[PDB]
Amino acid sequence: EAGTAFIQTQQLHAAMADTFLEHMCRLDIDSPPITARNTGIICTIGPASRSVETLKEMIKSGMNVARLNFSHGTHEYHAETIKNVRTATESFASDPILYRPVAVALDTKGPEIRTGLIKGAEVELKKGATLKITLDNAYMEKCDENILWLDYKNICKVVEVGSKIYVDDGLISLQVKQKGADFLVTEVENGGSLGSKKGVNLPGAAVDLPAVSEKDIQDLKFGVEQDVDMVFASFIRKASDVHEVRKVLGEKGKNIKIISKIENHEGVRRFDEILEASDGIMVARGDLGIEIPAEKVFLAQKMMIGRCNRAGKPVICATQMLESMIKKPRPTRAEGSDVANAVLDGADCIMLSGETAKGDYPLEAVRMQHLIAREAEAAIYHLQLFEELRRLAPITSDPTEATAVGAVEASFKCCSGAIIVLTKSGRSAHQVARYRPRAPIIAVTRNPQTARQAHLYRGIFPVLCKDPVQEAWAEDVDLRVNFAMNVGKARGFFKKGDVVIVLTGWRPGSGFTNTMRVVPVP
Amino acid sequence: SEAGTAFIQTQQLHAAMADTFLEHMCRLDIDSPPITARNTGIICTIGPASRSVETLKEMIKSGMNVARLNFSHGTHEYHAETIKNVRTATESFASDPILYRPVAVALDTKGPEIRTGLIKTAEVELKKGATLKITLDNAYMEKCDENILWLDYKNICKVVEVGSKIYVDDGLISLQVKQKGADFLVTEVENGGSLGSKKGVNLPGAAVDLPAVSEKDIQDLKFGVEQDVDMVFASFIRKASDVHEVRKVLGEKGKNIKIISKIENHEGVRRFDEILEASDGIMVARGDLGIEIPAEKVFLAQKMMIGRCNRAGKPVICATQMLESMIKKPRPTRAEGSDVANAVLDGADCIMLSGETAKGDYPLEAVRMQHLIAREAEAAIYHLQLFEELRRLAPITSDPTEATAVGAVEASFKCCSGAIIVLTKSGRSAHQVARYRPRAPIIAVTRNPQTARQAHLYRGIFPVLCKDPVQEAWAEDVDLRVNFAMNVGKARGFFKKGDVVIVLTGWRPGSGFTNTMRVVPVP
Amino acid sequence: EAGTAFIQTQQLHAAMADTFLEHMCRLDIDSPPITARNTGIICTIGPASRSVETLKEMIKSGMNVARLNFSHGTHEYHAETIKNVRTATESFASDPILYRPVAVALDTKGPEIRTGLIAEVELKKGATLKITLDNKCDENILWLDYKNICKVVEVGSKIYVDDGLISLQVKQKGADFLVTEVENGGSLGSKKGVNLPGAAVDLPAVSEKDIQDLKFGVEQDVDMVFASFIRKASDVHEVRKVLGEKGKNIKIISKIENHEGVRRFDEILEASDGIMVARGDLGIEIPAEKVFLAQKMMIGRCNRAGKPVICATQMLESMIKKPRPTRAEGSDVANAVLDGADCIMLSGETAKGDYPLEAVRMQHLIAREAEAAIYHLQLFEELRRLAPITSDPTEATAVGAVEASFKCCSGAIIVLTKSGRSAHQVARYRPRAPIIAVTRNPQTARQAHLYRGIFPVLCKDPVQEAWAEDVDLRVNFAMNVGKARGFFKKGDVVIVLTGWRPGSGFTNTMRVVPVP
Repeated sequence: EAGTAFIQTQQLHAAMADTFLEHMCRLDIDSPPITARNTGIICTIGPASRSVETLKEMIKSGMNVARLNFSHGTHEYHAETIKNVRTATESFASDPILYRPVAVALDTKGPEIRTGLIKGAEVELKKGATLKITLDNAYMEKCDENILWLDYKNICKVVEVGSKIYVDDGLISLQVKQKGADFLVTEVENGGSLGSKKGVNLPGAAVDLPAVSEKDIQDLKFGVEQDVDMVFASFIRKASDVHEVRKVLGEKGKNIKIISKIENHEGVRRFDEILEASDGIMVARGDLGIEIPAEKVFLAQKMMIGRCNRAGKPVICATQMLESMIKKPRPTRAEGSDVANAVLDGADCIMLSGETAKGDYPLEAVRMQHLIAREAEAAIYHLQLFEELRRLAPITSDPTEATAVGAVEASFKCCSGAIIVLTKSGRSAHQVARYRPRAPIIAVTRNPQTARQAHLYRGIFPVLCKDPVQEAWAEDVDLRVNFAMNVGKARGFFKKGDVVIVLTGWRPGSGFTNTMRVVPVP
Repeated sequence: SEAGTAFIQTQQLHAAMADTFLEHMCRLDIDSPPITARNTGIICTIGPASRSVETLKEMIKSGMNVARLNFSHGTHEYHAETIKNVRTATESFASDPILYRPVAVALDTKGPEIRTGLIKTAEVELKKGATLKITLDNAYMEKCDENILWLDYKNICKVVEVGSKIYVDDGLISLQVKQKGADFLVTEVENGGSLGSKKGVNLPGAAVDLPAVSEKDIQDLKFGVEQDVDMVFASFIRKASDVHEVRKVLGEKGKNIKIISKIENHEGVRRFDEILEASDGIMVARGDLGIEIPAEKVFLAQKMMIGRCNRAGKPVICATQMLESMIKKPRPTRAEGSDVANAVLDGADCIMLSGETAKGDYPLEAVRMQHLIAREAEAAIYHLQLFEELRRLAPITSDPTEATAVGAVEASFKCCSGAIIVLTKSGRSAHQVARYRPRAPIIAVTRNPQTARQAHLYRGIFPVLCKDPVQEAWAEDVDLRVNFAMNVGKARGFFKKGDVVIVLTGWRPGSGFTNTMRVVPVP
Repeated sequence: EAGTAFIQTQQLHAAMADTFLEHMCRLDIDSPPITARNTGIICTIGPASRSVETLKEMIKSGMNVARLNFSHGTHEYHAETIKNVRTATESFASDPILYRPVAVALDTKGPEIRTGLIAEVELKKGATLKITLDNKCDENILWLDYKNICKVVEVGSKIYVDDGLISLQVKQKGADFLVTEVENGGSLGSKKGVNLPGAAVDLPAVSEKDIQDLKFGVEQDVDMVFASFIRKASDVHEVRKVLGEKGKNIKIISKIENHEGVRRFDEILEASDGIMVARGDLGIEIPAEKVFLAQKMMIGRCNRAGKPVICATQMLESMIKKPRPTRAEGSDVANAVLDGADCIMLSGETAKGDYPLEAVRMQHLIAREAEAAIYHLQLFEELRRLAPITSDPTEATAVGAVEASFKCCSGAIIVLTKSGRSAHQVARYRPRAPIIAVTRNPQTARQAHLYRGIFPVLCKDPVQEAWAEDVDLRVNFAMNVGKARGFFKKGDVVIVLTGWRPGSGFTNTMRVVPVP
C-alpha cells in the first residue's frame, strides 16, 4: 500500500438519489465508505511532529500540506522544519506511483495588539469594577486593576461608546463607557486573571494596523527564499491588505498562493473584495468567535464557504477542529460532527493546529481527520452542487472553462472512475474542481509546485510526472495518461473496464486545455 | 464566395435562449432577419419542369439537397437521364470544394396499387344514391360503366365489410358497400362525379393484403442499385415484413441504400412502431393519409409519427400538399406557409416538394420559397427543450461515443457555438449528434461521397466532402479536415474569427470511436 | 342530451407524460377523445344561418358566440338577427342543466378603400394602370373612393387590390392620379377592397358609421365588439370612449389585420380586452414565410397576459361549397388551437355557405381532437413561472385551484362567480379539467366563452337565505351539469372556488370536494 490513506477504494455504480432528503435517508453507518477522501488535510508542524520519522508516518496517513506557524520560532528553526518535511516527502519519490506531493504553507504572525507587563505576574480583574486603558509608555511596565497599557496607538479612534474589548484571546471582556482624551475607561463585563503581553481583540472595530507587520515582510521574503507553495496571511480586513502581501512577495514570489485569513468582523463585512483579490480563504473560527457573537459564527462560516465555492476559490476551515486530541487518542462526538459539517458546508481543506504541532498524538490526529473527512463524503450530495454551480455562471466561451464543465457532466453520465487532467499550471484541474465532480481529479503535471499547490482544491489528487517530454505530442499524452491510469488502479479509484474522462490540450504548447476524451480503462 | 443565395446563411450567435417556450414565442419578431441557418433538408421531385442541367444548377444554389424520382410514371431510360443531369449539375460545383454542396438521389417506387378497368378515353357520370356493382369477374375488365366496375384486387371481398368505404380516383368518388357477395360488392355512390379509365382505389381501414413490392418495384429497385441511388422511398408500407421485403431485394449490393418507409394508410399508422424499428427512416404522406383516415385525425398522426421518429433518432420526411398552389402561381398561400412551417416545428428532418418542382411553372421559386419558410420556421423552434427532453429519455450507458455526442451538443448551447464540426467516415458520429437536436449547424466532414449525400436525411447536418488525400500524421490529417470545415463555415456566414466551434474527431488513426471533443476558437 | 356537442365524456386518471416529446409519441388516432372541447366556437351569422331553426341546430352542435358583421346590413336587419339568436338560445332555457349561454358579437366595418365598377379584366403583369379620383377599367384606368391616396403615396409604394389578389406599384404621383405598374397579376372584377402598406392609411379608426354601429351595440346589449383595423392603443381608446359609461362592460377585441397592428401589438393588447388574429388580412401585406410567426407571437403574448385571443379567417373556407373540410384546413385549425387560441371563428362557412350546420360540427370535431395534443403540464408550469409575484388572494386561489386539479385528477374546477373574474383567472393557467363557472349574471355567462376551458352555467334558482345553503345549491347545480355532460361521475373529486360569507365578490376560498 505505502500508507493507511493510499488505498481509497471507490464503487462507481451507486444509484444517485433524486432528492437531498433521500440521500440523507440512505446513509448507512455499517457501510464502509465507497468514495475517496476528497478534502485536503493541512497539518501544523511543530515540536511533536517535525522529526523526519513522524513526518513520513503523517504523509502515509494523509497529510497533504505542512503548515509552519510563524507566530513563534526563528527562521533557522522553520528552515530546519521545512528541510525535514522535504526529506520525508522525497523519501517516497523512488516509486513515482506511490509519491504523494506535500505542500509547504507559511502562516504569518500578522498584526497584533498586546498589553504591557503587570510589572513582571498576575492580577485579578473584578466583575463589575472600572478599568482605564492608557496609551503612553510611562504606564507600560505597571498595570493591575486600576490601569492597563497597550501598543495600538489608535484604539481611541476606532473604538466607540459600548464597544467590547477582549483581552487574553477571549478570557477578559470590557465595555467602553467613555473615550477619555487618548485614554479609555471600561466596565469589566467578564473579569478573570490578567497577565503580561496578552492579546487584545476589538469586536466590530475597523482596526488601522498595517496589512503586513515588518516581521511579516521578513517572514514572507524567507518564504520566497525557502520556495514555499502558499502563504496564510493574517487578519485580512480589505482587498488592499491582500495587494500589499502580493507586493511583498513580488515578482520572485508571484506563483505563491496567498490565502487570506478571515479573523474579524471587518473581514467578513468586506469578504467579496477580499475574495476577489485572494487566491484562497481560511476561516479562523476561534478568532471569529472572539470578534463576533458566539452564535453567529456558524452563519459567517457557511456564507464564506458558499461564496468561495461560487467563485471556485479554495477555502480552508481552521482552528478548534480536533483540539481535544492534544491530550487524548480519540476526538469527541462533537469534534467529529464539527469537522464533518465543515466538509459538508463545502470546505476544500481542513487544517489541524496544536493537535499535530505540539500534542501527544499527532499521528492519530491525522488518521482521525482522514477517517472523518472520508466518512463525511457519503453525505455530500454531488448532483445538486454541480447543477447549482453550472446554473450560476455566465456563457464565458473560454475553451478551458467550457471543457471543464463538460468533463464533470460526462463524469456523472458515464459514472467515471476519474477525471484525468494534464496540466502545467494546474488551472484546468482547478476549473474542473470548482464544479465539484464525484469522481477524483487526477492532475498529472511535470511542474512540482503545481503538484503541491493542487492540494488547496477539493477532489484534486496531484501526481508528479518525472519522465522527460516525449517528442511526439500524442505519445507524451498517452504516457501521462498511462501514469494516471496506474495511480488510479493502485489507489483503487477504478479498475480494468471502468471509464475515465481525460482532459488535454490539442498539439504541443497550445493555449487551452480544450480537449476532452472518454476513455475505457485497459 | 456566394454561388448560391441559399449558400450564405448569416447566423447571429450571441443572444440568450429564453427560459420558457412561451417567452420564446412572445419574442418572435417578423421584422428581423432569421439568426439561424436553414437546418431542415429540402427534397425536390425532378420531372419535365426541372430535369435540365441548367434549372438543376439553380435549384442546388437555391437550397435543394435531395433529388426525388417518382417512378409512378416514366421509363427507366427517362429516369436515368434525369439522374445523369442531377449529377452533371452537382459536379459543376466540385471545382471549388468550399462551394460544393453534395446532392442525394432518391428513388420513389410506384408501389402496390388497386386500379379499376376501362370504360370501353371515355368517362361515365356516377350519381349519388345510385347503386354500383364491383365485380372481380374479368369478363368485364374492359366494360366498366355506370352500373358495373372491375378492380384488379382479387381479395377486395376478404378484406371489406358492409358499411366499408371504397374511394376511387384519389378520393374523388366514394362508395359505401351495402351487400357483400363472394366475387362482387354492391355499393351506394355516396359522393359522385366523373369516373375515368384505370384510376386508383383506396380502402380506408381495410388491412390491404397486396404484396409489399410489386413486379414493377422489383425492376425499379434493381435499377436503383445499378444507378447508385442514395435512398429509396418505399410506398404503401403497412408492416415490418413490407420493409424486410424491400431490404431483401436491395440485397448486399444495395445494403448502404437507406430505406424510407412511406406511411400512406391506417394500418401503417397502427403498426408504426414495428415499421419504424425496421426502417432507416419515415415519410409521412399527408395526402394519402387524408383519404385513408378521417381528415381531421391526420394532424395527430403526423405529430405522433414525427415525435416517435425524433425519439428513435430516425429521419422523418413530411411530404405531399406542401406548396401545391405554386404549380400554377409564383407565390404560396398563407395556409401553405403555415403548414410547411408547422411540419418543421413538429420536428420534421426534411420537407419534400412534388408537382411544384416536378411539372409546375415556377420550380425554382418553389425551392426558394421552401427555403425562406424553412429558415423562418427555425426561429420558432425552441431548441433547448428538444435537447433536454432527448437527453432525459436516452437509455443510460457509459458508451463513449454517445457521451461525447451529448457533451458536444451541451457545449454548443453553453458556448453559443457557431457549429459542431464532426469528422465522420460512415456518417454515424454526425447522425448521433443530430439526434440530440443542437441549434448550431453540424458540419460533417467526410471523404466518403455517399456519406456526404445521405447526411441530408438528418436535420442540421451540412455535409462537406473532403477531396484531399490522407495526410501521414493523423494530427495533421485532422487539422486539414477541421480547417476545411472552418473555411466552409466562414464562407457560408455560419461563424467568423473570434466565435467558437465544437470539434469531434477520433483520438488516433482508426482506433474505434469518435470519443474526442474540442472547444475551438475560430481562427 | 340536446345536441351533438352536449355530452363530452372525460376519463381523468391518465398520468400526464413527463416530456412534450412523450406526449406527442403517445398520441393515438383510434382512441376517442378523453377531454372536453375547450376552445370556443364563434360563428358568423348571415343569410344561410340567421333563421331560428338553423341557429337552434348550431347551438346544439357547439356554437358559443354569434358574430354580426356590420360591413353590410342595416341596424334593422342586425336587430332581427340578434332577436333570432336570442329566440333560439332561450328555447333551451326550460331545462337549466341543458341551457347553453350564447354571446352576441358586433364586428365593426372599419375604414375601407373600395374600387368602382365597369366583367373581369386581366391585369397582365407589368402593364401600366393609373388610378383616378375623378368620380373605366383596363390596364390604364382604375378609380377608388379614398380621396387622399396621392397625399399618402410616395414613388415606390405598393397598392393591394381585392384582398391582396393584385399588387400595383406606384412610381409617379400627380396629386389626383397615380401611375402604377402591375407587380402581381390577376383578374379584376368590380367594387373591390384596397389596402396600402405600413401606416399610410390615415382614415379614422372609428368612422361616423362605426360610431353609429357601436352605439347600436350598446342599445342591443351585445357582449363584445370586434373592432376593425386597430393600429395603435389610441384606436382602442376611441372605441372605448364611444361605448362609454353605458357600454363599460362590453369587451373590446381588437382585430390585428395589418403589419402596423403587429408592430404596435404590445400597446394594443394592453389597452384591449382581447385580440383577434385575422390571418387572411395579415397575409395581404405580410409574406407567407412570416404570417405564421405573427400568429404564434400574438397568441403567445395574449396567453402570457391572460387575455382572450381569437383566431379568424381562412378556417374551413372549402366548406362554403363542400360538406367536408380538407386535410390542410383541419391541420390549420388544430394548429391554431395548439398555438394557444381561446376561440376559433367561422366566417363565410356559416354566414352564406351551403353547409352552416356541418361547418360548426366539423369545427367542434377538429377542436376536440386537437385537445389530445395539448401538453397541459408545461403550459401551467410556464404561466406560473412567468406570472408577476403578487400576493393577490384571488390570484393565489386560482393558481392553487389549477395545481390541485392536476394533483387530484379532478373532473372540474367549479367557480361560483358573479362577475366571472375568478373563472377568467383560473382559465389563464390552462388547467386540463373543465372550469364550470356558476353565475346568476347572464352577461357574465355569455362573455365567459371568450376564455378557453370555461363552461358557463346560468343558475336560475333564487338566493337561499342561508349563505352555505346558497353555496351548496349552486355547487349541486354544477355537479348535475357536469354529470349530464360526462365530465365526471360519483366518487371523482372536484375543486370548488367561492368567496367567504355572503355577497362578497372576492373569491379567495378553495375547497376539494368529492362528487356525491
